[PDB]
Amino acid sequence: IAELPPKVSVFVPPRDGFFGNPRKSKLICQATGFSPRQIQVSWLREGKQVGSGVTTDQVQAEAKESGPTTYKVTSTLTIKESDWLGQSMFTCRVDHRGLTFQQNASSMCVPDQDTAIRVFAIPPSFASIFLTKSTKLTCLVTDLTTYDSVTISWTRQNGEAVKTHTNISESHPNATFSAVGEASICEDDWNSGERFTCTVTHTDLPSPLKQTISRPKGVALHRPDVYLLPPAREQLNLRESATITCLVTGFSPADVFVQWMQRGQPLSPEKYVTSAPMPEPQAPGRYFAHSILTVSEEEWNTGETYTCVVAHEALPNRVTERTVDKSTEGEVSADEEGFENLWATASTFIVLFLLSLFYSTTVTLFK
Amino acid sequence: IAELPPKVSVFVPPRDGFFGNPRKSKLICQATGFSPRQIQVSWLREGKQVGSGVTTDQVQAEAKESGPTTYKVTSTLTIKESDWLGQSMFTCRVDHRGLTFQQNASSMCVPDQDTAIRVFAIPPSFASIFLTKSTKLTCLVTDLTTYDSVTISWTRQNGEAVKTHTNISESHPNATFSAVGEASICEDDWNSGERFTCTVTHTDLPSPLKQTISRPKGVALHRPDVYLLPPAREQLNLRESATITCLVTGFSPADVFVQWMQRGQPLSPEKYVTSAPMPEPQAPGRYFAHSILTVSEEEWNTGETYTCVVAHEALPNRVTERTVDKSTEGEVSADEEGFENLWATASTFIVLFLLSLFYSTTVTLF
Amino acid sequence: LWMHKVPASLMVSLGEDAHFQCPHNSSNNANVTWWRVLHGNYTWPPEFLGPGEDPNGTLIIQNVNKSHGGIYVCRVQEGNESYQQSCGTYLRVRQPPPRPFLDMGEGTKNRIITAEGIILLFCAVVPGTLLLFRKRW
Amino acid sequence: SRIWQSPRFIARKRGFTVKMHCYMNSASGNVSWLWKQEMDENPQQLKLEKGRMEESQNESLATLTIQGIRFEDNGIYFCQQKCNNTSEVYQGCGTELRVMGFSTLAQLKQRNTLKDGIIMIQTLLIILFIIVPIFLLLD
Repeated sequence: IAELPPKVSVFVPPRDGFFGNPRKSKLICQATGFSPRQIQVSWLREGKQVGSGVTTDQVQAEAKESGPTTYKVTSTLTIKESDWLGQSMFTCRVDHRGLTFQQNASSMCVPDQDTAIRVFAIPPSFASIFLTKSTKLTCLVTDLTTYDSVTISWTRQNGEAVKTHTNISESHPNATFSAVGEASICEDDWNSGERFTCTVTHTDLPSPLKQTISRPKGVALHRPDVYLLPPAREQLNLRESATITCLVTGFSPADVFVQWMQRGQPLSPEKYVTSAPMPEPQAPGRYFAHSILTVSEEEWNTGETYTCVVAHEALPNRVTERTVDKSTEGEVSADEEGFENLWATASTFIVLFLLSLFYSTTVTLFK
Repeated sequence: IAELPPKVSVFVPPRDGFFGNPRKSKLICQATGFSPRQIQVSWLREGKQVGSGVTTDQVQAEAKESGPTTYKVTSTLTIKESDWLGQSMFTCRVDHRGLTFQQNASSMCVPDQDTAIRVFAIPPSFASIFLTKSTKLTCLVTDLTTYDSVTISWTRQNGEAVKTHTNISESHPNATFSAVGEASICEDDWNSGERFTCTVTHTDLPSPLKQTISRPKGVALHRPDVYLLPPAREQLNLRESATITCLVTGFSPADVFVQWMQRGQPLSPEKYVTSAPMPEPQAPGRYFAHSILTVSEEEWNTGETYTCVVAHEALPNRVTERTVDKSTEGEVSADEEGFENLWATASTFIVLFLLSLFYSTTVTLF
Repeated sequence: LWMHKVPASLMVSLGEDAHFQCPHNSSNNANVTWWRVLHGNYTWPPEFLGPGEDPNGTLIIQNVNKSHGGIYVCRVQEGNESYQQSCGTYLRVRQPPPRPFLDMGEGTKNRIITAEGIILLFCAVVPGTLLLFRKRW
Repeated sequence: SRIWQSPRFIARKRGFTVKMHCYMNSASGNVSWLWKQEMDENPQQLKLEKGRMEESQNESLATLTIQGIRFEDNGIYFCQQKCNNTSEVYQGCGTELRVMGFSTLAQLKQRNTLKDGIIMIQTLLIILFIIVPIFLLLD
């Protein structure tokens, strides 16, 4: 009898073979091709053999014509699906003649340390490109480090020019590098919605990940309206600090852009806060936005015009100014102004009487 | 003797356990539990019948206790790593009882495949505690199709599991399918606030999704203010609609709660749209919020008040309520300031001075 | 029955000390509680204002500030019987008094101004007649 | 529990409108309103002035409407419904109304102290015409 160890391995089932209630599949502890008869087979779900659900075969001969005819045995562990997805290690420690024959196994054999990375960019935003009239785009690239000939090549509809970017950073703490790839383009091409791919070239894998990105043909046009609101009376009764609010409604599409103004100079960006658009409740998606702005109240009780502006595609000149300051009361009522109106008239006739009898006692008194 | 078909499934080998020079591997396509004996396990490499390494073993008689005496066979295809990573379709074509079982194959490690989508994790709000005493916690997985093999467990700070979850979500139009895996919890544990975590598993990824959630501590408590602003006077002239703005300002922490009472019963939950906090400019650690509400112009001309409620754990009795209709203004003194007396003085002095001129002018005469 | 006897509203100025009476109907052995509610068809639960004070069952609030609005309701129940909810007296914190011009009403002031105009004119006519029309004779 | 009214205490300026609401079942008959001023402890039957006062009765809802108010309307109101199947009077918790005036603390003080000064001055003119003509005409 030739004392021979078996070819100890574990073969895994396919991922989509779990069926039943609950969905189950099985395993194979291949310890085949062994002589002599003595062998011990034990699974391990993370350092523990599970008792039930095990179908261990017997020491059975293989089809061999010459040489030492060995034997085969195969344990079969019925397993569950969520357990198999749960990254548990499964070791079938075979002990053929008391010899530790393990096979650490699971189903997680992905790992990909490679070069082909995600390559995209932001579109030219309507807020930014209004300020400089300088529609450009910046290719966002991570999951790549500093190799040679790291190229940012913005091909056009059929492969045209690109300004080579400058002002590179250092590498990220997770070893990637910001290939900060910018290029200025024409002014109406994105307004006509052209196809702009950040084709890249790199040393290890030069694969250009293309981006057929253009202007999203779609949403229609509506002029927003701008309704500046004056502060609250209890709030100034606290006489601490007030809150003017500029409010827009109903514009289409999104990405509107506001900033305060007074005397022509801008305010500090840390002063005033805005919000992103929200969907409108009643109508379809004609959004709205708001902006709050603190002051000193001792600043506010003097004057100081305080205007608001706005920036939408729908607006023909892209700028509208509104302002209300401290005294824009707006028609409280008519019988109140008639009330103290009439009392003002009665006081007027009173003092005209006292002057009248000043005169009629003056002429008689000055004899 | 029934014609019972087996379970054909290629128990694929892993990519690491290879032996030989060049490194070799076995393909075991073990289909068992079949009666009668007749089966043809034909190995097809990319549709081409394999002759090398085909070890079709004996169709052993499964002497099962119930039913017919079924059979078992365990085929074996010895290949190489140049074959296993050769990217060929090792089809275990099983012609069992004349029924061709083309077992589809793969020739690498198979992750699935390249796609990962989204997952949310909604913490329970404060106002969803003192209403129902039902301190839930959920995590919405979404943006998929409602399939099987989903599992949404929940791990504490200890890594142990907690309670199960019913009413897994349902048929949705735009492939916006989802699920809601909830588990109950105590209250002082949530107040102590450690990192509770939910993980999800589908047959979509090999990756768990360690969404982490807890309660932050250390933030202070401050009473909020409320103001209420009547609408835009230009906007009435357009003759379409109004707005109202609630406003809370200068409080701590987040998680505020509002709604609207008018006529006695609260509104529908879609006439009015709230907002989320974002930090104050001036004070270093506070926030604010908004609330909008729209009604027509025939409505706001005819009385018809409205009311705002807030809800926050630092307000000293948890609820306040401000209300502005049109004119609730106009300070004290119901009755007096008169009407009779004023018009009386008007008429009496306008007649009295015309009855003073002809007295004064004769004094200027004589 | 007695469930409307408490008056509808009450006038209290700042800093004052309040009074509330709940004229029950049962025989004096009950439990007396006070509760503070909202508008109506309320969805947020009220809170326990306080127990009784005296055998009159009075409720007294001291140091009234401008945050003491809200509808106050007496709830009283004896044993395992039914519990009584009133209709409740609304409150408004109304301090600021005018420095009182008590020695007239202004509806009475300006009519005295008009009649004083009549008396002052009719008193003002005749000595100017009597002097220069008794002078030349 | 069965009859339900709202709001509870209103404070409107002289000139505007108010509305009052009464919610109970559309099962046993209609609702009749009341009126009660501060003096009584026994209500009356309300008049509905043509034009100035109105009333509607929708599905499970009925409403008194009043336009154009003034100081003789300081009432404490009641919607009342007696049952038509059990003959039991059911009655709500009323409402109150108290009607404010136009001016503010600014103008009220100015016109009060001002016109007090005016009547002080013209009473001094009575002093001049009660001292000068008697002493002069009596020589």
